[PDB]
Amino acid sequence: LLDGLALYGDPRIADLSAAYLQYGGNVVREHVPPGPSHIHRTLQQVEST
Amino acid sequence: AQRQFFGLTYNFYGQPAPLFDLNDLQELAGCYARPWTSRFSHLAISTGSLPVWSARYPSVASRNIIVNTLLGAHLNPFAGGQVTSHQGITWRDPVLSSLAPVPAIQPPPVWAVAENVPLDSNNYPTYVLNLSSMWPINQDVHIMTMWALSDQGPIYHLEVPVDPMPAATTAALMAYIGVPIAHLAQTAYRFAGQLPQSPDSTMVSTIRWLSAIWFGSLTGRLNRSRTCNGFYFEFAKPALNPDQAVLKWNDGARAAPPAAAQSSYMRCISPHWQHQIVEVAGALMSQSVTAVTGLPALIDEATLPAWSQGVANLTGNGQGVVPCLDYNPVPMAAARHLQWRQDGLITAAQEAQLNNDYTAYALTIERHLTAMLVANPIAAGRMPIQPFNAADFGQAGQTAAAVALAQAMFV
Amino acid sequence: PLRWPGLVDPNYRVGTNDLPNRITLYNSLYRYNFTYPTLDGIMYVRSAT
Amino acid sequence: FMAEMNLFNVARGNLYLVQTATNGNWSPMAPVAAPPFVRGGPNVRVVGRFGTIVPRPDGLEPQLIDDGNVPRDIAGDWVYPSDVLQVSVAVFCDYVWPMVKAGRTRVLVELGHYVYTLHYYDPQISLDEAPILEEWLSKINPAGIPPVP
Amino acid sequence: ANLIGGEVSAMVECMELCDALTLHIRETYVMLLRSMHQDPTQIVQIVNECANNLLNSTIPISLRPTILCPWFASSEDLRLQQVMHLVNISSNTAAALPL
Amino acid sequence: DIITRPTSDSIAAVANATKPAAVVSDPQSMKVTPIVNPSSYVCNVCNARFSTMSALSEHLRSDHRDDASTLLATPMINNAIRSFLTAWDGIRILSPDVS
Repeated sequence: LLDGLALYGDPRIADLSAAYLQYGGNVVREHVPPGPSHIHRTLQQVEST
Repeated sequence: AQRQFFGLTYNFYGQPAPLFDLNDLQELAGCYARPWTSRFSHLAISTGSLPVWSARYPSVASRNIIVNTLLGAHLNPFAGGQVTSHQGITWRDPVLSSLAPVPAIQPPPVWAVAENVPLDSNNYPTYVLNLSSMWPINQDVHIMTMWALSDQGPIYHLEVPVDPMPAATTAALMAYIGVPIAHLAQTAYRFAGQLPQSPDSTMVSTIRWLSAIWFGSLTGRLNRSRTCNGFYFEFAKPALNPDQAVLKWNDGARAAPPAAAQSSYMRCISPHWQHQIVEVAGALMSQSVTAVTGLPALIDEATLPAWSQGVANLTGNGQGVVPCLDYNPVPMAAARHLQWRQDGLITAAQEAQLNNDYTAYALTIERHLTAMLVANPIAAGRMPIQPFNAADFGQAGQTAAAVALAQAMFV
Repeated sequence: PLRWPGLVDPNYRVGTNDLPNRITLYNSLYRYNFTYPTLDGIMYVRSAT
Repeated sequence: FMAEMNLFNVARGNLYLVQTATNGNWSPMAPVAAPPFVRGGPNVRVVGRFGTIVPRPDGLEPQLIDDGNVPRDIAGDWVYPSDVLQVSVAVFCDYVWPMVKAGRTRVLVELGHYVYTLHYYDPQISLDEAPILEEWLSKINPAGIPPVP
Repeated sequence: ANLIGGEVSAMVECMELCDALTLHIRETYVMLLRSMHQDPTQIVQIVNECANNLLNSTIPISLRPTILCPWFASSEDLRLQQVMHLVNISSNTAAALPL
Repeated sequence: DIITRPTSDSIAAVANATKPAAVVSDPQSMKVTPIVNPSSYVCNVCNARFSTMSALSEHLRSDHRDDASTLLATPMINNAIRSFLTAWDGIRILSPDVS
């Protein structure tokens, strides 16, 4: 489900992104910011209280 | 709960008698020969998205129109205090469960034909006694009145308070994420239909907000970049599924509440509504709220047709008289697209395309209706669709004021 | 009484609460009765011509 | 051959299906009156290319999808291209055919040429042609069809 | 009583022994599910489009007030899911062959 | 019960004398087959064929029950698709897994 983030690389993630490099030096990068979560909101509420 | 209501019957368009026949009275979609709580029975079970219509019910509004005309001939108890019969047909019982041929024992007096008769529930005392079982009559009569008052499209009411949306309503609202508007209207109709409800209620306030939210999204003022309270209505491309607008919740920005309380009456000023589902859904949904809570205030007579001038408990021209705005869908769509590009959801090139698509789509609606009218002349005896003139498709109405209200409403 | 506003307060709105500061024990809520449909369908193939 | 195909048990033109209860003479292979509801006539509907049907709730009877991709009322006059029939004989046998037997609708089957077959009967005793047709329908499939009886 | 499915209501509003915090969690979970809700009527169009209009289909369904079909997912979720696939594969790229 | 004093014999004899048959064997019969086929029964929502009215009644009494049946929690939740029917040959396809 999420293992690759822990098993390989640095887990300190910020915002995932994938890209490909063209020989002409141009870089095409596609960000994938997550959509509106719901559990995160209530979790932050739980922490606050 | 509300214990009294008022109403008004339809107006004959020069014809001498109410415009329906016995077969119409025999082919209602609900229980046999009863008009109550039947305005959605023809689509309780559905498949696909195609609108449902037939040879003698050729428009989405046709069935409701027929039902309204049908009721006009049998609502005498709320005017004359007595049950009557018309063409040998009357109610089974004083509770008005359903219609049936007159029995040959104690035939009730024959109804005298008339139009636009004002209605008052207090003329029929048994209604108060049997309120728990006669409740759906309240909703349907109110709905009929809200349509009878207009020559061009059903009238309904909008309002937004100065306070933010109360928490209790938010709890109820979330049950309806991702459901299209038509389904919501069906649910709203069922709610106010079965049992009596107090005007104060979480559910009542919930639906009222829904009506406001949808209008805000209809103008494009409310969108995924500017939500009411996280809520807004999503839209599909008009070139396909032009009506499958659904409710969405989002974590984005919220519009600030208005400076003062806003409220107005609304109407569609063009015949397009007769075959466009969303207009019917929005109108019925708003009317459902007014049905349980009654009319907040009298309606302005100024822009209404002749027979609607000065109805006792309905229309007026005094001080506490809420004005009524009207609009045309096509310019409304143009405004909605303009809001989207201003808010940056789309580029101007798309906005030009969307207007072309919608105008083409609207043209088919006009072309369908105008051809359907000549197929069902009103002089035949029944009025499946409301008459109109070709120029009525081009009227802009008060559309500019309408979008101005929404901008003043959600800010 | 601070933990029971929804029970002993005449000025208690429905559904309100001061969650970030303290926890109340008696509250109003919605209980749901959702339905979970299943689909059976018929598919038609296009004619030859 | 194109002028004498009948001698090879091959017929030309379309096929009609109308409930007719005659008492006198009958001559299906040489009609005398002009056929009704020729294609393109008033209130004549042609089926959609899928031959699909749609149900309706609470009393409303089903509707059929025409070429214009619009549900239409079953009663009346209808035109079936043979191919649509070959892929939708079941729904036809279940919804349209009973209405035909009730005499509330008329169907024109479009098929340029076909093999026919005859069945003679005594005009004196009673008879009902429906079972023969119902059998003939039962043997149609997407592959092929039996000769017209 | 509201939205009576013949005998029983679709949802009720009651007050009972209940702590706000747990209630807050439960409500959000409902909001999550409803966010996944899909209108069933659109399925037939989804099928017809996915079939490149080679198939035409009908799926009748009754429309009750409370009805849940948690089948929808936004493009963002799928795009994120795709990226997640690359990450989990990263240690052994050869694992993608079975696709 | 209620008394049933038998009538006089002569009246009975006269009545019994005049009793034409109800049905006769007449070649000419203008016979007419039933409008609806009575040999098979189809489920109007899933088009499952059946041999008797009883069997069809039970099938809809099980497979097409829209009841809000249980106030207790449902033991299971099914997937979206249960089955499909191919019209062109009347073959029903079952989802490899609906549960």
